[PDB]
Amino acid sequence: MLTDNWKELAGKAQSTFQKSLKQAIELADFDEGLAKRYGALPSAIGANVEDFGSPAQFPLEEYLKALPKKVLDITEKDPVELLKDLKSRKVTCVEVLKAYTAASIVASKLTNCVQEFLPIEALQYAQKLDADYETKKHLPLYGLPFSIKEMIPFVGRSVTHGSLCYLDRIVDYNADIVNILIANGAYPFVRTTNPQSLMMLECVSFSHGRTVNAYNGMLTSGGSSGGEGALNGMRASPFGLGSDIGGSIRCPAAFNGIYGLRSTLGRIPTADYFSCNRGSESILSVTGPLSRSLDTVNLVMKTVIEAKPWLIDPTLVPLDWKRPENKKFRVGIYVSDHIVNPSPPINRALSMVTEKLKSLGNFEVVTFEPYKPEKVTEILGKLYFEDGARDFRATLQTGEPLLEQTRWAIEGAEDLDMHDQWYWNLQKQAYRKEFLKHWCSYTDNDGNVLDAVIAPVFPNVAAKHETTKYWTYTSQWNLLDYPVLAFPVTKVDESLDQPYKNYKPLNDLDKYFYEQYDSPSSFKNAPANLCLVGLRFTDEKLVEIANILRN
Amino acid sequence: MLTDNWKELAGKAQSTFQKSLKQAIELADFDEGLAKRYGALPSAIGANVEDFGSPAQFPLEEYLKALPKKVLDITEKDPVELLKDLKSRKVTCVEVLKAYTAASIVASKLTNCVQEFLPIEALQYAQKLDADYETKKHLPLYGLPFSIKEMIPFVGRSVTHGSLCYLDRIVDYNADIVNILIANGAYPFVRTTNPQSLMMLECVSFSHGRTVNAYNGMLTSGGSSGGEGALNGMRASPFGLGSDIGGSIRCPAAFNGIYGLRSTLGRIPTADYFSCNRGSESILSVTGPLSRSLDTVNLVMKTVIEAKPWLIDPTLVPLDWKRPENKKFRVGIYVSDHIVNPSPPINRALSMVTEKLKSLGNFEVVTFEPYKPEKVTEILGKLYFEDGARDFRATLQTGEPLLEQTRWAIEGAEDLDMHDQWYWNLQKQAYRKEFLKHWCSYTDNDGNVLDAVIAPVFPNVAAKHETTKYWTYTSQWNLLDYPVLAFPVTKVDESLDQPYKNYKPLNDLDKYFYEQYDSPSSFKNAPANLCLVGLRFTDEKLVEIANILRN
Amino acid sequence: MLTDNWKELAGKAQSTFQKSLKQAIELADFDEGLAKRYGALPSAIGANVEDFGSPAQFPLEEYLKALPKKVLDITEKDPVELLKDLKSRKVTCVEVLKAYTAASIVASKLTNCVQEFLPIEALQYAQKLDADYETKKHLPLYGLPFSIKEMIPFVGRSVTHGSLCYLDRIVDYNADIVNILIANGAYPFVRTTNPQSLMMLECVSFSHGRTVNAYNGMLTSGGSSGGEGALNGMRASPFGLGSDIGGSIRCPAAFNGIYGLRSTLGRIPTADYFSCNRGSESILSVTGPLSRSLDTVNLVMKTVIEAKPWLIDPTLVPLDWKRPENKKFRVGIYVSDHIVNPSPPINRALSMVTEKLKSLGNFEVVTFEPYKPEKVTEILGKLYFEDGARDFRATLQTGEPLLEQTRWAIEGAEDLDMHDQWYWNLQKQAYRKEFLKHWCSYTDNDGNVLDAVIAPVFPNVAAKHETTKYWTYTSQWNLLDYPVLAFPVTKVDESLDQPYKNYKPLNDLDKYFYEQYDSPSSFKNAPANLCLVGLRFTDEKLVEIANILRN
Repeated sequence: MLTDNWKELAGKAQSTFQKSLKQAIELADFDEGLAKRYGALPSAIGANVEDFGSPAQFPLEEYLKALPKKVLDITEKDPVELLKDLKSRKVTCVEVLKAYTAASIVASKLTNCVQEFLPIEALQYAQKLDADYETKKHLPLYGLPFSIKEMIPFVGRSVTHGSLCYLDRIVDYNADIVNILIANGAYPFVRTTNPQSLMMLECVSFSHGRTVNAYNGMLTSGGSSGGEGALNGMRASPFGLGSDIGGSIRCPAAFNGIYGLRSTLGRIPTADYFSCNRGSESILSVTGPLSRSLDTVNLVMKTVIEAKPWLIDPTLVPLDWKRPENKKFRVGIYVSDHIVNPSPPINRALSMVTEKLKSLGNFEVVTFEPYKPEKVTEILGKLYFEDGARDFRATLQTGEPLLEQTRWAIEGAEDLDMHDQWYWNLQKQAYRKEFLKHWCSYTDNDGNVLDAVIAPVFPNVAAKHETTKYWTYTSQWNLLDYPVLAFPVTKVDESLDQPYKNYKPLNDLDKYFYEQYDSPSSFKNAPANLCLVGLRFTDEKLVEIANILRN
Repeated sequence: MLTDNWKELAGKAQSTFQKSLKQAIELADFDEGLAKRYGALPSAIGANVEDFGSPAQFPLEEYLKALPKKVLDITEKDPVELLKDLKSRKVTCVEVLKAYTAASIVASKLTNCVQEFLPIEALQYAQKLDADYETKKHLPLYGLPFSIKEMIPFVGRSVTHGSLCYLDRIVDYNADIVNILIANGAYPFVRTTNPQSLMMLECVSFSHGRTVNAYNGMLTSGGSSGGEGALNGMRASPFGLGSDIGGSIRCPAAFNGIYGLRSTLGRIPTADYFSCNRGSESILSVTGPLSRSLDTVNLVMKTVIEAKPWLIDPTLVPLDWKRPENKKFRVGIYVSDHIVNPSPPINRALSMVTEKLKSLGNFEVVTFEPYKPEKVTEILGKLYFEDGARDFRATLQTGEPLLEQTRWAIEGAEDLDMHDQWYWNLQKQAYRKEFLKHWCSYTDNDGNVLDAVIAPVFPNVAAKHETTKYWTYTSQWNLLDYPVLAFPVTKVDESLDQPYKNYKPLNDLDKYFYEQYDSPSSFKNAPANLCLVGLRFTDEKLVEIANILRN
Repeated sequence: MLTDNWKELAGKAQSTFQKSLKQAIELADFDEGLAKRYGALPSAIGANVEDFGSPAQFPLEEYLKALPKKVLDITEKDPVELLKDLKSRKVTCVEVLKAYTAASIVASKLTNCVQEFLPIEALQYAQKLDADYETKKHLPLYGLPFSIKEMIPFVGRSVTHGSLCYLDRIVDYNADIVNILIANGAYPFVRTTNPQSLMMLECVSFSHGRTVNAYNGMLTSGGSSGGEGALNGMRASPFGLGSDIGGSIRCPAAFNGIYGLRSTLGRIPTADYFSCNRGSESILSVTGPLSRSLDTVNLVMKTVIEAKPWLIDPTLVPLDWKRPENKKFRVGIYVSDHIVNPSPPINRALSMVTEKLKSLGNFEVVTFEPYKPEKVTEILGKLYFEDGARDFRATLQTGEPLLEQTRWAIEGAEDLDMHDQWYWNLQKQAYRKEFLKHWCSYTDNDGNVLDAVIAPVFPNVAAKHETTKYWTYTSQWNLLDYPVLAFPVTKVDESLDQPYKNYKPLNDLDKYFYEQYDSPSSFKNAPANLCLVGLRFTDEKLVEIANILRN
């Protein structure tokens, strides 16, 4: 939309961020002790969007030291438990806002996960929620703030998905899901960072700089909901909303050791979000919550769906959010797609989770083999950027440089003729039908279908910057639209996770990822997450199994 | 067309200049201090066109001392940055005009680089531009003045390319490129000097006298766009338009340490310029910008091409100005053609950029060998003046003396019969075809072409007067019509640039140039430039590699 | 050059043709039924090059009657569809070669369109193309033979452009375009006839005799690519390559009711062709395909340009072959230049095409007026033979008689002095600039330029022999270098196409063409074609509009 030079535009983005940082600090009202410790933290924010600063080695450790007990006693509490305190009035909505704003400011400096604070509207929401305590205490999310990806429309803000050229695209409306959540007592208080084009499993843009992992400042936060994964990994938000078209919810959640649900397409409204390729329907993104807390993921889903969003967004199905009553479960373990093998830490998590399910009497556990995973890259290679990336490249008329990760996503993109899209839509629907038959081949003689599959989210824990060159472990489930929940398992252990010796790589790309894992020390304290995969609209089964895996 | 005695005609030429110098001083509105110090500067303008004055030893040092900060704060600023100030109304178009007009006056005296000022029309252009500021600040070159070679038509002016006999050849139109630049917010404010016949790599004519270098007043400015090289080396213009048929843009830029682009024929409109041999098409001139600012060179090219000039000049190709997305570069180093070796200052500059490119991982650097460079002189010896120089020699009917350098250019000129021209056109096209295959012989096994070659512009730094006895280092690429960008590297260093020891010359012409380089002290502080050569229509690759060489 | 008697040389040419005809018949391997019917066909080949035989009244009918279904099932199939059969292996490359070879033999006897068959090398090309099926099946033109005008160099052959004196001018290389097409799976199998001097819109030479129209054997095939027009009008070749400096591609294509593209100079390589006036550059010829199938013309253009021929021929521009994205079109109708009015069949074709474009919603249709069409003859009269035809006239030292049509082209030719050439080059470039201004004057209030103009190719359908005394309807676009696509519209209708009564001629030449059109019965079954004219490098717009006109 704009064609001004990008250097001035990056300035305006920093100014928007900096003015809101100032107001957030005013709202949080640091005492002398905290202002000092905050002042002395290593910053992942630079002086300009090309300077990535010098992040802390363990940002979460620095966060926990810097913040006072009066803040952590609120932000470390499970949000569902915190909702009880807001209901009983042991804490006010404004007190909760002040605590989480303070938390998000510290996370911002350590991780660079916030694009814009919302302290003016956040105080207005919380004050009137306190005033209306008697009439709104009954609401399911009363008083809870939350974070929203920058791509999500909020009144009076630019919606850019990281592209400087869209800084004048101001909306006078919130996204449907935001209004629904506000109708249930919640309110957004921060907008989190997202990268250029949205098509990278990291979080670098010329609107914000570089976002880093909450557990190890040398590794990426993931992407595209990198700010959300980072902010919620620091427990600096009760929950956040991201988007997921190639792993952009589950990859951040897995990299930062939290929960993230890629919900089934058609359950919760996402279409009013902004991205590149608006109007492209061949492969659709979905939304879903990210949070440290499984119970909060479930409650956000239960809250939005029980508000009947199909009466606002007609793409949605009136399928209730219902806990499954299953007493026995059949579960598959996806150890590898046999194209890129997982690194030792991911491999150990698969074994840990296997043994835990086997130790419970009511789980049958089988190996789950891949089905033509190479076809995922082939089909998505044509449908992700079906206009030959013309729409994205038009954003670079400002002179905004092309990031290395963005290049991988648009390299080889064809401008499809109608018949070319038809050919690949048929390939897409054929693969979906073939894969379903594959899944059903695991049904037993009594007719019990596989309830879920446990798989990696990525061939490794949080990647080194500019190394997320393999998507299939998440994008497999975007091509199929299966609901997928990332969940925590373990952390890198330097004794247990030494590199495999006498490894023979499967191909050049497997060689690259093997060499990427030089030693566990390069990924010290990085969470090793997995994910639960289900058939379309079995989202709740994934929540119920994840519940058992953490107890 | 005019046959009056040349001494009278030289008079009117001086008077046209002198009246415009006044009018320029009146618009510039100097302060007694400058207006005084200006009076006391050493002049390169004599009492008549055969008196070459006593130029300053370092005109740029004198230029920087003489002008006020109120002027230098504008003229020293990079024009793209100044366009920001011009856009934001931090500076008015008339304000910029007054500053650069003042700069050009000081440069006019110090280097003898101005042929005729345009102060009336420049104020006329600039005043309506500070008015509709709100309507045209969107234009890509809003408010920026520029210089034009005298050969470039401007309304109400004589177009002479330095020949006194054409002083009554008045045009009622601008050049196409001038109108396009005006349509994009720019305007010409000064006409720069050009020499007799246009076929010398210096700048001496009987319309202006002798033009000298901005960095060392004892050496030539270069030519034929010598005024443009001098004015822009003295930093007295944002950019200018020159012409290049034998090096006539790159030699001024290289001699004066700035940027100069010989653009590929058919990209930018030039045919309506005036020269000798009008209608000669066997070897065609092109135009292109000279500036100390690479970004300003790039912006002018982009500006003119995006105006779709092929809709006015049908000689042009509709090829967009597109920055390359290349991630790796293969670059050749042209150390010598082994006919005339470069002097130490040029030889060290080649080492500087060779080692700089080798230190970057994404550049592969190979040595580039010549291909029959002797054939350049042979073919161009027949096609430069294909009428036996009859058209030029007729300009001297006024009694205008034949200059020594012009003598070299017209020696041996044949009046070709049609069959002789056909023979040499075939020699020209075969050489072009043979040379292309030579270039493609450097492609690597994976099929990556050579992106550019780095070569000298001249066997030496800025030449002594009447010593430009070798053209091939520029004219080679006029025969081939390859785009070439002259760019800065270093300046003469008296410790490092001593003469070669116990040297063995390659031939009599090589002996001449070795003896011309008696000591670095004769060329004190002279810029040592190099150039980037590309295949036809790859101009933009040249800009990008030059950007990397400067960081 | 040779100086032997021309009668002896004509013998040597006839022998070369006859020896290849014998080899062609052996390759095609006629059964006795076809050999009989072939033997009894009326021949347009005489006993010697001055005996023009007794052509069939309707050669195409005789061709379709004579050949078996086993051949026509291949040669009548659209070549792009035939490429599918070659790719899927429903037919072999050798099978396709045999069919088209047989077709060309029948075409050769009926129309006299073949100068030399290439059955030895063609079988070698087709056999190894079958052997390499697995590695070369992907090539865009895999297995397709094609025809080349004799002027196009092929390994081991003389290249004469019809002049007997050049029978010893043997080349050991193919033309660049031939090698590019071979690299893309195609191969030449036959060389087509070309007339004396190449500056004739008919096809008579002392190397082959006379070439006649595919639809009416009393009329000319056209020229200079007459063999190509006849051969591809008979559908005895998938496509062919000709040359066009005065209409020499479009006139054969229009006279024989097929497609023919005069492509913009600098897109596809032609300079290595042989003609008269080698080294003359004032007006340059171009090449381009002739074919029954618009899809085949488009695919040939697309194939050669996507091979990046500017890396072998440096006169070419790196401009992609791109489908135009315009959905709306502005098109002018050029009904007459008001010097020679078209005959009734051409005027009916203009009305038909006008009515069809007006009936489609996305076309705006305007009248297109001429701009100084008399200036076309004046300039081309000086620049076509700028040596006073000395180079051509020297070819007749063998005593080869001067043909009547050749006489017209060389009458009045001046041996230009260099200043005369310069004067007319300026006349040429000024006319080009003026005409662009004329074209742009038709841009509408909204700024939408004219996309194309629809015009005649000739003042009549296929002319009677020795009557092509007006060139402007095609040569206008050679002076301007505009791309022009000839396309079919209708055939002569004896009821609709009676001569105009009370016609008042515009001049003596218009009177000649009026009396030339005595009755439609004199032109039975003659195709009435038109052409689409575009600005330089808008070739693809012409293909797209012709696509709409045939749907």
